[PDB]
Amino acid sequence: TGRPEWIWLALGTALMGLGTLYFLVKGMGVSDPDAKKFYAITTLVPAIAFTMYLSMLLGYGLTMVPFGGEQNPIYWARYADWLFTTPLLLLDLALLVDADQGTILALVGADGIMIGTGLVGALTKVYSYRFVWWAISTAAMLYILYVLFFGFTSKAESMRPEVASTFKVLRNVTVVLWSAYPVVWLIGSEGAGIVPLNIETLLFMVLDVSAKVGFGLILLRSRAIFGE
Amino acid sequence: TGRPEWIWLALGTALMGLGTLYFLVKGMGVSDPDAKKFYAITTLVPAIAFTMYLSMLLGYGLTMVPFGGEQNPIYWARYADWLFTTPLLLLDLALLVDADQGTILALVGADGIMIGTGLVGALTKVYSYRFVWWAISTAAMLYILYVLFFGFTSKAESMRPEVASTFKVLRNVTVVLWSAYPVVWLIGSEGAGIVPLNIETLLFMVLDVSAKVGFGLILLRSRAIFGE
Amino acid sequence: TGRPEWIWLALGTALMGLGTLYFLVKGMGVSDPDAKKFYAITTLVPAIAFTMYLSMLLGYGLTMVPFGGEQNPIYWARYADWLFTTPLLLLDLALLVDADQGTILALVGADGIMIGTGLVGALTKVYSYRFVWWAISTAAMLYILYVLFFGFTSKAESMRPEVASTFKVLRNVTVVLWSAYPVVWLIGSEGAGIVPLNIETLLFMVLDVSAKVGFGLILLRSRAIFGE
Ligand SMILES: *C/C=C(C)/C=C/C=C(C)/C=C/C1=C(C)CCCC1(C)C
Ligand SMILES: *C/C=C(C)/C=C/C=C(C)/C=C/C1=C(C)CCCC1(C)C
Ligand SMILES: *C/C=C(C)/C=C/C=C(C)/C=C/C1=C(C)CCCC1(C)C
Repeated sequence: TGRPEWIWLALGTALMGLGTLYFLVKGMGVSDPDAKKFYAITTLVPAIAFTMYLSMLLGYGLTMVPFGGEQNPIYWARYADWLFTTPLLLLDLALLVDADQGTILALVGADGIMIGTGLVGALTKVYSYRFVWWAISTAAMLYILYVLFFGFTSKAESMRPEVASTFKVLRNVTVVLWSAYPVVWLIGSEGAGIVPLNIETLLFMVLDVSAKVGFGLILLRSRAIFGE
Repeated sequence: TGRPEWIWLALGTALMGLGTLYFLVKGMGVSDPDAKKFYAITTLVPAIAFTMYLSMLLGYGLTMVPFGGEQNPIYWARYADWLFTTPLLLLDLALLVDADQGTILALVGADGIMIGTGLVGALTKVYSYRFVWWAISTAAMLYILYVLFFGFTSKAESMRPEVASTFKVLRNVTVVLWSAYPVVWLIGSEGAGIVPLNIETLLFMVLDVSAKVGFGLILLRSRAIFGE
Repeated sequence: TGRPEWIWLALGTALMGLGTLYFLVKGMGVSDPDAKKFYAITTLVPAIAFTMYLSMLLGYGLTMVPFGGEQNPIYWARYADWLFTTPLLLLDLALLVDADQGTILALVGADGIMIGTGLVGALTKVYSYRFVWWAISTAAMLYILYVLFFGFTSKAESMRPEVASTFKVLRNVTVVLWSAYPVVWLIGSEGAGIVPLNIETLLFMVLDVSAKVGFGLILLRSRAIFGE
């Protein structure tokens, strides 16, 4: 519970905060309208995560959930974070390939379902039911990955070269990191409990920083964000 | 409470899920940009309701509220559903007639107030106060219906013929079904308690499926969704 | 707690309700597309506050939070209000100067952090931690004010004259009123408790009505809202 994993929470807080400041300073030197959208979106991601990681570190974003026959510590603050940061990350990818509003809404909607059902599962009191919510959230995740490959990948190409390769790299990064979350949830304290909360927190911290700060570094350092 | 009405909840879950899959498959054959927006919006509606109906069926979206001198079972998951699905349904209607952003914001805002105040009323502990919230939510609903008739109906016409007639039918469907919700709430467990929760659940299930799946069928089967 | 301050809550409810109705009637005489956006945004602000002030008056939006060694009455309904009304007010300012989407997202995001962290601080059980959240929220507020002066003020000018002067006055009004909120929070029941809840409620009521109704009056009475 709220002790062993404090170091990963403090490290996560520090890393999200440092990334936010870096992106903020880096973006000061920005005039291009479109480059500005990418900077605004990308800087807000770590900023939000920073606040939620801090809430977990201080103990606010933690709650106890009874199930399986025990009082299980559940960090609900993660979902509040993801509810806002995941769609923003998807927005960066969509803006990059200039997706139509229809596909953007589909991605944002699918993302809301993924995080929402993930939260319902995290707080469910009936053990077996938790995995039903996990499956539904996982289906929503696969839909998103499908759109990113069969509804996006085919358009980045019909666009500028630099946009295509940058999108391809960010797309690959997203697919790899995002797919790891359901696995961590399944084996950790929220699911089967095969991995202790301490290790679970460490895993999510590494994934989060990479999916947010790592992702932002790649994106904000490319020329694909400027109007040619 | 959480037993007799299980069948309507299970039927609702199954019907929302089947509708979502149908719209998903049907939309695979879709290239037109605008047709895509209508499919994305319309498919997300049943998808969300599906998750909330399931949460109620499993018991997660149910809570007890003390008032009138009793512990009353209240399915709060309904509001979480409506908070997202009603504005999306309004968006389908607005896109159909190509409404201006000003009117869209007014409808979305009025809708948020309607659902939000409806939720406050559902959880209020002072019996008489529950109806004050019901009245305010009902006023917000009338505003929406007013805009749909005196701010929308007059524009669908100044547009394409097929757009006008389809909008007219969906407009009529909406007015009829939506107006029934406040009545059901008033006579059911949330309000006067003249109708038992069992029958109340049945009523909302029929209304929901019709307002979502029924509505989607009419819309997604018309040529009004394509750019001529 | 829920008694002495009832008059300020009732006065606030009445004033927000009267403002909403006034803006609603005033806006009936509106055809211009852009003028419509300003009316829709501006009327929704008092409408939302009206509902939240009423929830506080009736006792629904009030909760007890343990900290410092006492059971402290906290009106959480304020944050639900601000979560929606502050970004809408920022939207009025942004539309006025025709800001780019990038800056709009930055303002909305910064605003969400400001209100969200303010709420976390309001509900935090560890006294000293409450001020950590206050500081973070205050930093987010300063960012918003910075953008309004160094990212907005310089564009209203490169626009129409009437737009510039109206924006300047609304900008000034916002800076003055918004800066007062963190001060009131710090000295009131949410923070140091130097000022009693009764006086705290009075202060927020005066600020809210001015920042919403006062603000709306200035904006909706100017010609800057019309397309020349
Ligand atoms: C900054 C945070 C990021 C990029 C988070 C991504 C999170 C996910 C892809 C989470 C997915 C989940 C499932 C697919 C099912 C089980 C529950 C979740 C929410 C952990
Ligand atoms: C998919 C769901 C739909 C179309 C739901 C519509 C719901 C309403 C129009 C609800 C209205 C209510 C009132 C007018 C006042 C009493 C409380 C509500 C929320 C039941
Ligand atoms: C209609 C309401 C308005 C314009 C509200 C404005 C509120 C603020 C600028 C609140 C700011 C706060 C901080 C800067 C830190 C402490 C907590 C808050 C939320 C009171």
